[PDB]
Amino acid sequence: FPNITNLCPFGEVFNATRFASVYAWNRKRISNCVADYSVLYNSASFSTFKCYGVSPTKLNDLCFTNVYADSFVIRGDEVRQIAPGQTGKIADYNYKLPDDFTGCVIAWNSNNLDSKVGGNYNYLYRLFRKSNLKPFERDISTEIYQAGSTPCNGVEGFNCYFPLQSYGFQPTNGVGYQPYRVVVLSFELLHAPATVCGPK
Amino acid sequence: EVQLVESGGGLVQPGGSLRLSCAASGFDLGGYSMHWVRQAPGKGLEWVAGIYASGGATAYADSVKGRFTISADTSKNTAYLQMNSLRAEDTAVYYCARSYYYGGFGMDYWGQGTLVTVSSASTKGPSVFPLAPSSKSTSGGTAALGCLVKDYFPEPVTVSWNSGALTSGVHTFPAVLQSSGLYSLSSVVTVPSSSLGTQTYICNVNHKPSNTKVDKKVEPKSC
Amino acid sequence: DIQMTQSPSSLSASVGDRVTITCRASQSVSSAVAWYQQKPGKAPKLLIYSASDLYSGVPSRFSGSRSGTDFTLTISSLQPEDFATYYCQQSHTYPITFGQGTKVEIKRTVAAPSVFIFPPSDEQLKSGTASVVCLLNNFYPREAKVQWKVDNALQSGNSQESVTEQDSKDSTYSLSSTLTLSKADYEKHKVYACEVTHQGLSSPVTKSFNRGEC
Ligand SMILES: *[C@@H]1O[C@H](CO)[C@@H](O)[C@H](O)[C@H]1NC(C)=O
Repeated sequence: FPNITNLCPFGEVFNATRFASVYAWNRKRISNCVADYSVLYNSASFSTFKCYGVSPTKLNDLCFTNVYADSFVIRGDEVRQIAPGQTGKIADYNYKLPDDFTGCVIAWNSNNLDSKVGGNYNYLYRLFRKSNLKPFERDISTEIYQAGSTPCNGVEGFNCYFPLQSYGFQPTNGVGYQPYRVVVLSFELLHAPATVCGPK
Repeated sequence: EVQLVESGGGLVQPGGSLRLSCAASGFDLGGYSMHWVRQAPGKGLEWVAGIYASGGATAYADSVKGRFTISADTSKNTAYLQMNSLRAEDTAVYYCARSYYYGGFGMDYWGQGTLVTVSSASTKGPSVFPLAPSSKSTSGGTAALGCLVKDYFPEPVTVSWNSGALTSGVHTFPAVLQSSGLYSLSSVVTVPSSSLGTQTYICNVNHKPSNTKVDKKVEPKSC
Repeated sequence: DIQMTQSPSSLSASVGDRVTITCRASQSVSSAVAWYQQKPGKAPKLLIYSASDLYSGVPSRFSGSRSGTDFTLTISSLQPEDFATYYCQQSHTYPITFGQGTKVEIKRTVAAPSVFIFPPSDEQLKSGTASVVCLLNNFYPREAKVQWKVDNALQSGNSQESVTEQDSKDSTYSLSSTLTLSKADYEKHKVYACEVTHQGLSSPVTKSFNRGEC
């Protein structure tokens, strides 16, 4: 047990002003604190709240070595890819979850927060990559992607693409293409002191 | 409402030149790449050329490299394909489309397309010949009759039955390119044998390229 | 310079079926594959892009998948409007290359062809050329054979045939074979016959006519 009563900084993550781009997803470590998970589910202001490896229904009785809160922005259609054993541009080239994933995945629409008249081009995603991503791996490289046989020498053109491309977060867009904020809670359980716990 | 409209198609002799235009509306060419995709009659789709409007960089297919040239204009917001040293192999329906970035994305919007025909043959009017229903046709069965269009080179042709009155049981086959270099197709209709003597059947043929419109009536031989 | 091999070349399935189409690339293309649909006399309509991304205004039944360098397009349930041709296209390495194509046809019970023979018009004989037409309409499957026999002697090199698309309501094919020859050569023989061999036929049909008779 922790032996100290300090609420965990979940507000910092869910209510953060600006979210990171999925290619450079943000990760916050959580330790030496206590927090009520069931408050989140009870709020019921989220559109997707799926947990793998643990019941969501008021499961605060459990204590974990560490917790990880990963946040980013994607499209609605792409939310289905933020789960174990899924394929797609996001799952392959941006954010991968392991098949033995024990955690929770939370997602909610943010059209009012992350749209701007004429488009918001601040949120990018990786479009070209030579190989798939390993689980919980992050790639921020901006090197020109050489598709042809000829070298690119760091110049944009045909067969020489910049790897990252921008989301067309238009305000008049359909739900499938509207921005969605995602937070992935991972529960690192190990043979180490339990620094995170439930209430009481 | 994004829209892409083709223009400049027509008929050209082998070795000639033709400039196709693709006017865009509802979006700016900037940040986009305009492509030209051609489709030969009854065959697959073949990419020809592409251009990044902003930078001006171009890319061509090996089959038409050197002969064709692709261009764009940002103020006019249109894209052009100049085609020189044309060959019979180039005859096809040419479409213009757009994609985001130099690559990686699909073609969102296509124009309706324009037909380009490359042949030494000259534009000729169609000859219409009747296909009368056989005299020995079963009464219970339904006798068949039709119209035959022969020797018209410009491919576009339209056919109608009784000024659009007969829209059922009608079959208009696609044209075929003859050894002479002129097209020839036929249209047919199945009607009840009893109404052969009572009703009057007319095939209306329109050839817009040569501006030739004609109508012909079908009747039994009797002899 | 990548080559996209598409299968199947042709496919026949019933309404409400689940359909799958595959495209394998010669080299790795990351996820730069797209899927288009084309109906007769219409421009291609974009269905999927970047492998597995739906396009706005497109039924949710269409889905796209990528396994390594193999790409798949799936239809959960077929609807009468989904009967058309489908292409895959890659935009990874220029020149961009499309697939060979996959035609999807509505399945139907075997039907025999209604065959008719039309002799040359006299107006045409005035010009000096005679065209004999043979029509076989409202039959399925598309496969069919037409043989021209003049006095029981096969004629080759002067026959041309065309086939219609599936009827909107009948869902059946029709074929027209025209045999053209000079008036002099037409007058040399007396019997003109159009033998027809079809899957849905016990024996070959042979509609014929004799010159100088009605
Ligand atoms: C986000 O903000 C609202 C209002 O401040 C609050 O009720 C909600 O619980 C916050 N989220 C978290 C995880 O605390």
